[PDB]
Amino acid sequence: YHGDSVASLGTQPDLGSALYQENYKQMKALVNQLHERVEHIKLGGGEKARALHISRGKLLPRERIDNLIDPGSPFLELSQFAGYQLYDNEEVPGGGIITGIGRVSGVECMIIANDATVKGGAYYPVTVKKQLRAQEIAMQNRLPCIYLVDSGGAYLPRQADVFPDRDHFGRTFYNQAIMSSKNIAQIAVVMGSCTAGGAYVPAMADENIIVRKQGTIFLALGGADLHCRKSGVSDHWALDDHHALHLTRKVVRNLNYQKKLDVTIEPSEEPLFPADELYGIVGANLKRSFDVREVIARIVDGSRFTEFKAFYGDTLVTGFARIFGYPVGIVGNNGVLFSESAKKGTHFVQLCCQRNIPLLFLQNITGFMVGREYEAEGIAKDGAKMVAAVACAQVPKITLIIGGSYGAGNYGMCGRAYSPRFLYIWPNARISVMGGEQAANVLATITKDQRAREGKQFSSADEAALKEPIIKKFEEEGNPYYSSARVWDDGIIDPADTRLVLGLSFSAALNAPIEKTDFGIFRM
Amino acid sequence: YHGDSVASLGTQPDLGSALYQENYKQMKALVNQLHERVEHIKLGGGEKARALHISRGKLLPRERIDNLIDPGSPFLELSQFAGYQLYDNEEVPGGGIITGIGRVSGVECMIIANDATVKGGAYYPVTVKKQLRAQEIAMQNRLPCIYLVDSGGAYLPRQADVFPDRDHFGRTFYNQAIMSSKNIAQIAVVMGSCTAGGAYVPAMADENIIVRKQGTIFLGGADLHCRKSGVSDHWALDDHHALHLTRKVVRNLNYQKKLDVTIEPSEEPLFPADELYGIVGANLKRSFDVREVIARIVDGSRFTEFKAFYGDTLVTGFARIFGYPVGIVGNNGVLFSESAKKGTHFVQLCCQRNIPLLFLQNITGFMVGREYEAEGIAKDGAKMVAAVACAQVPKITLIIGGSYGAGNYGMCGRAYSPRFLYIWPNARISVMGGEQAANVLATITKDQRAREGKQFSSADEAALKEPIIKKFEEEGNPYYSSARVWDDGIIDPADTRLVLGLSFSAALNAPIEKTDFGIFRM
Amino acid sequence: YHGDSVASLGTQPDLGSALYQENYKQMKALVNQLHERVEHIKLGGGEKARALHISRGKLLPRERIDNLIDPGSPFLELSQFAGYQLYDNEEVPGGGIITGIGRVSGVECMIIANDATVKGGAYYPVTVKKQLRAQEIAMQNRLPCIYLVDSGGAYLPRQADVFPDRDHFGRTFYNQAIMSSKNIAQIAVVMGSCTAGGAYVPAMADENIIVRKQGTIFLAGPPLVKAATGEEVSAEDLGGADLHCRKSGVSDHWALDDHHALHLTRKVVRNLNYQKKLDVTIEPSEEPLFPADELYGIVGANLKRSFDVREVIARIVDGSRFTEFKAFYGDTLVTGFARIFGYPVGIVGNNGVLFSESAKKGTHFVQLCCQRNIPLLFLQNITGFMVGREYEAEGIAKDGAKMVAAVACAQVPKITLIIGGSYGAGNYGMCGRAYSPRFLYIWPNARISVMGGEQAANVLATITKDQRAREGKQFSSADEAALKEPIIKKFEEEGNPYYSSARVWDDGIIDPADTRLVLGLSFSAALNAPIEKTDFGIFRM
Ligand SMILES: CC(C)=CC(=O)SCCNC(=O)CCNC(=O)[C@H](O)C(C)(C)COP(=O)(O)OP(=O)(O)OC[C@@H]1O[C@H](n2cnc3c(N)ncnc32)[C@@H](O)[C@@H]1OP(=O)(O)O
Ligand SMILES: CC(C)=CC(=O)SCCNC(=O)CCNC(=O)[C@H](O)C(C)(C)COP(=O)(O)OP(=O)(O)OC[C@@H]1O[C@H](n2cnc3c(N)ncnc32)[C@@H](O)[C@@H]1OP(=O)(O)O
Ligand SMILES: CC(C)=CC(=O)SCCNC(=O)CCNC(=O)[C@H](O)C(C)(C)COP(=O)(O)OP(=O)(O)OC[C@@H]1O[C@H](n2cnc3c(N)ncnc32)[C@@H](O)[C@@H]1OP(=O)(O)O
Repeated sequence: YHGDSVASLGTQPDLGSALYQENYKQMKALVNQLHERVEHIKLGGGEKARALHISRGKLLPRERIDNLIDPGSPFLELSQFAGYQLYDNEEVPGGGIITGIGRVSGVECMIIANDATVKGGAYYPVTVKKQLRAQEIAMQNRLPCIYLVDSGGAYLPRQADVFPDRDHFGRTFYNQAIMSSKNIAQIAVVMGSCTAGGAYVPAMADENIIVRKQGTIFLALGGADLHCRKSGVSDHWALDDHHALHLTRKVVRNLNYQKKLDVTIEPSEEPLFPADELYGIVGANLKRSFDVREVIARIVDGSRFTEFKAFYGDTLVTGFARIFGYPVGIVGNNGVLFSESAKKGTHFVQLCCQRNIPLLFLQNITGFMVGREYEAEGIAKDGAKMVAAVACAQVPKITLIIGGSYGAGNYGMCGRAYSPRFLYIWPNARISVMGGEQAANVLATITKDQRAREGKQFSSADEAALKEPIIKKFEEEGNPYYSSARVWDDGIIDPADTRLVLGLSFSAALNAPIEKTDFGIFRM
Repeated sequence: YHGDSVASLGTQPDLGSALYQENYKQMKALVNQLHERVEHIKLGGGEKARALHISRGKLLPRERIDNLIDPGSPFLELSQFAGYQLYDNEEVPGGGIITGIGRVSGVECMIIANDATVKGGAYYPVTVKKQLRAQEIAMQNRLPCIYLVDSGGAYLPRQADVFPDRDHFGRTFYNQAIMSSKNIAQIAVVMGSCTAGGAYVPAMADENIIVRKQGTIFLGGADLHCRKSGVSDHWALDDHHALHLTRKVVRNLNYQKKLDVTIEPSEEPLFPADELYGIVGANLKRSFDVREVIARIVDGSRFTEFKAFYGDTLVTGFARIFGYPVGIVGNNGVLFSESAKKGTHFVQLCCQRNIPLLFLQNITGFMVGREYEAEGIAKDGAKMVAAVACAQVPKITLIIGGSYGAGNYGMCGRAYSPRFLYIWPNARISVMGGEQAANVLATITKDQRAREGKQFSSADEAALKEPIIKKFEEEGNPYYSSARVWDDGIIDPADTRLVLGLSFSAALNAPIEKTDFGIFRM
Repeated sequence: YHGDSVASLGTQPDLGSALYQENYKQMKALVNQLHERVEHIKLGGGEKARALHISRGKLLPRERIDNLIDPGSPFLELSQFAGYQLYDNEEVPGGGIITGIGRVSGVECMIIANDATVKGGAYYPVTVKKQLRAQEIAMQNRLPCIYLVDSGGAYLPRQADVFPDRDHFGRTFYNQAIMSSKNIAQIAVVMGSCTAGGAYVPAMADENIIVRKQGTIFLAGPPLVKAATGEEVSAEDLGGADLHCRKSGVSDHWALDDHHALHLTRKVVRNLNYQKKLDVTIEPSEEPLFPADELYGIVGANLKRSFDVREVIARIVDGSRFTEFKAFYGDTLVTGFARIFGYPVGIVGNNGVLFSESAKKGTHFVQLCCQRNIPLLFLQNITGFMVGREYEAEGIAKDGAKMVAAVACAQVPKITLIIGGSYGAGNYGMCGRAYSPRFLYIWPNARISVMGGEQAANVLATITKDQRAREGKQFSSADEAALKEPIIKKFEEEGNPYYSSARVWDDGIIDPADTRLVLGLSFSAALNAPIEKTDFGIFRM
């Protein structure tokens, strides 16, 4: 009997309240800023570079992606802000590469396309990191990889940050070989002149498509006709960009792959409240606190939520819901973490792992302005319990940072270091080891005590002098754009699109089967 | 019948030749420089810090490691040069942490000890990278991990490089939890005051040992944690008692090492190792036969070459080190299609027979050949790159000379996850040689300017070349690569045999899995 | 480096103290009583029955077992006191059957022999339970089973307690078939006339050995055949060694007499092609540093007094070496690592009332032992509630369960020894009989029940008084006293170790001086089977 009636979460906010108006105004300003910056990034490398690229008879990378994917299918771009102000004087729109997940011939695939307009397609360190992240996502979710290779190889300056280390350029070929060995299809489309680094990519790909004249593969001489007829590196011969994309679609169709789901499914229903109210509900000030249940009610199917252990450790919210017919276990933050909250989270994570249910984390860690210590030693014994449970979980984990994320709370709530399938942040998020004010006080006290043992007086004025720069540095570093410029936290997302982004991410992540979970020693 | 006689590799070098004398002099100078720098690094954080540390009654980290391991057992320290001149004005001897592999109660274990004298044990980014590398080594080789925790947490400045990212501090706890779940024992000895980051380490460890007064886990103390909070698992009076308890705990692990590969009696090489100084020298332009190096590091100087006359620029064959079968793949010149194919065949054979692989890299500069139709090499170089990546046997890479371009990837570079990687003091690593890079930059700028209609000055090409050559030389230095956690540590060539034996003995703990290969272009 | 020195547990007790003398006297009296009762049980069914059995040319069952096993090898008999005063007027020495573990041709095997002198080998309910327990032990430890079949079938009276139910006689054949399917060898030696129930045993066995004249296998005896169909036939003609060997083909070997049958059984066991391999590491065995007989004085016979379990541990472990785990947290529970005869073991003992900290510490230790694949040994001495009426036991419930689950889900070999009281949920927590330990033993001074007699008496009086008060019936103060005296007596009689041993619970009683030897034999037997991985349920936390 699936007809039983069930109470629904969420409540209607007070639109007339001044707090709602102010929060809505701040969030709208942030979202407009994000949209305009994304537009400028989408503009590309530059006018002259784009003109030359079009004159050569090639298609712009975004046009290539648009023609490659199925008509009208949504595209989930990743890390649009990579390289945003990362380097002092060089502009690298989008990191020089484009990555995302789209549907090709009815199959979800990961697409990696080089933007030839940005430094002739040379690989900056951020470009390598972005490509490695995309490859890791594809390997974890068992998604076929499609490469639109048009690059000039590694950026000769800054070679030390791109060539030598483990997570440097060679890891690309390593991942390609491993994923090929694991039956994850690799398809390389040589849409332009490659280089020594670029040349290896088509060689390791299972199937190659090279354009007649623009495509040129040389290890350091290289052409479509030569590679197709004598060297044999090329697998398909394409007249131009459109023909290459058509051939790629055909090749993807001939993959003989069928997606099968392990989790149960139910008909999808929209949430009972508009998503745009999240602007007023959340606002842009981290000092104020908002109930995460509103956010949950505005992003779940039918606003139906089954809370688990509601009255025990109420600072943490856990329960079961469904997004687009997908069961999910939601773990959100409603305040400071305590021992009871950690135990409740561990219990919920164990339940979800046992039942093979995907997990969703909503992080809003709180500053220590309210509580200086609160005998945090008790928290250590139990915080670890969660950190381990989260790490050992094998179900798909998606983390969304809707507010502050500081200290060990970031690790506890499935931080970037614990390998979530996807990680997103809202435009108002802040991430750092601790808040700037708290950090400033710690540095002043340590220096004063050490100086006192040394016998050097520590000036009271000096403590104030140290505090002002530290607060500014922490604010600049914690910015969402600072974190997105580095490949951490994938990309920033408009709160109004949270439901769609989560649905797409879970649909992509459900491709891989769910394995059994093995836990370590649970310190009692 | 194992009595059959077999020819032995190697030949006696000409000591009287001036080239041998010059090479020996250069290598001796390099080794002396390395030894003195290692001594200074071993000195520690500083005199005042060491005096304060001894005052508080604690033991110095090297003394802790010496007392922990079995008496007289060798210790294989890793990445001794981490943080060497990495930061502009701050000195971080050894990266602030000590990692290595030693035998505790007859069991090989990975030991990670914080040096409290360096910035009070605060974690620099290089410290986090070094600890992560040690944890990865232990996980790959299934070695128990022992932590001598004495740290002040993450360095508050430079927090962005230590806290947030995947390979940042949280990966430590992630690896700890995973290795605990995989039955790899975790033991934490709280030998001093920890912090927020330090506190989590003992919590996630299977067994904890905390000193009575120096140990403080946060408010936090040995008595409190042992009696009321229950975080501590053992109570130790002082450092010596804690080390004794750690030895007992390791003894109670119920673990027995079993080998899959066959073993034979060990025999010493037929030639002295110190002749490698004269044979190799310090000049990368000159070429030396890798067969000499092989003959001076294998048991009895016995080598069975495979495909000797096909692709002679690459040397492959079978030998034994300390009774351990090994497949040696060395460089004798520029890589060609035949060399790539031969290497792929040998790697397939070794993977099929479950034999550990050893790579000796000496990639050559392009001064001799500008292009040589390198397009042919691309089709076949990738076949070797894949074969190397897909291999599941233990792989150890040693860089005895230059390592440039895709040759680094082909010969099991750092990006392809070898179990261990070492470099000799005369090695050079970079994307390409400085001279070659200088020419490429000048040509690209001139051609782009010509299309633009801007004349590119001939003097400008010379102006660009001199700085590029200097930058490439400084970046390629072995100490530059060792300061970053790449290439573990530098090793004296005279100790290559011992280092390889220890590394293979450690790596043989884990069982050898089956190898699955991907699509092959051929 | 295994040469490192290690502190040793245990201390020298004060022999001159009067408490030691009194405890020693009480324990010596108990042990002497146990020894004399065991001697009387070993005497057998009776003089006339033994005389008839010998006159028929057969060997007594104990002689059969002695000749079967390897010369000089120790024999670990199980449940010697089964059926001791179980039935009102019928005496069933040893339950009518003999079970134990011994070495045959260098292989540890489980031996089940029927005592024909007791009721002509008829199966009492206790006999069926004992045989089922032996079969379960053999299946768990993967030990070959040897049956010396000489029985008259199910006891016709009391048939309802032997035939119908799941744990009744048919479970014997079920276990035989399952163990045969799992490559655990089954060998049946028909040493005497069987019956309908007895006949099926040789049929299901992989190999049969039947004596020439004494052995007779008939699916229905002559009297049974006459009752069922009115047919007259001699016992030998209906079922005999020659007939079964030559025409019916049920018999696999033909034996002239008992000695020949035992020799053939030894040969058959030799041709099993089995080699024992150990998974756990081994070390040279060393004797404990203190005499075992001091346990008499240390423990005594009074459960009210408390003794340190560390003494018992120090007197039964190799070299008296013990590595305590979490010594100062939850000190009422003792946990640590030691070695018995070179075998690693995790010891979990009781030193007082169980608390939340003790339960958490036990759960942690059990998880560690399961992860490292180390056998577990439980020493139970649960305490009465005279000291603490409630102590907010609600806190204990939240954490006691965690231990109960951890213990249940463990897959390592578990051996439980009850050295004192075992009451309430503490019995379940410390690997009670319901949680399937490989072996369970009790000392002669142990007491087991749901709660102590005094505590139970108070509970019954209060419940009746409150219910009567709501009813409006006055509950007499004298009535409360009247209810208390019988309850205390019933609890004392039921809790007796002999009461529990008469039923097949707790296997057998063991002299404390032989605890080390018994544990060594039990662990050596249990190490035959490989150690599987352990999967845990939800750890409520
Ligand atoms: C993997 C391993 C193991 C090793 C290797 O991979 S070693 C790879 C060596 N690379 C090459 O061998 C490619 C050399 N390029 C060329 O042959 C072409 O240039 C193309 C193919 C790039 C097409 O580009 P193009 O020629 O059509 O146009 P262009 O405007 O000239 O393109 C931008 C201009 O390139 C300059 N530029 C700066 N850095 C680089 C760089 N690293 N690579 C290429 N170009 C770069 C840029 O600064 C200037 O513009 P700017 O900055 O002055 O405005
Ligand atoms: C994981 C997550 C998620 C979060 C975290 O982990 S947030 C961790 C916050 N850290 C603390 O809360 C520890 C604060 N220390 C202390 O409480 C003590 O100091 C000890 C414990 C360190 C012992 O050291 P000590 O007190 O015995 O000696 P001292 O000489 O004072 O030791 C050197 C002096 O420490 C200065 N110093 C600089 N940077 C740091 C730093 N990051 N931590 C500590 N000290 C630092 C150094 O500059 C000066 O010496 P110098 O450079 O001036 O010569
Ligand atoms: C499995 C399923 C599904 C079904 C079945 O199994 S249905 C099995 C039906 N059983 C028989 O068909 C065997 C009938 N016995 C006989 O044919 C023989 O007796 C032998 C073979 C038992 C040898 O014994 P024996 O003949 O050499 O000596 P005896 O002294 O006579 O032996 C003791 C005397 O047996 C009396 N006695 C009481 N109860 C029984 C009992 N249940 N079975 C046998 N005897 C019993 C005892 O009371 C008296 O002695 P007591 O108590 O008076 O002192």
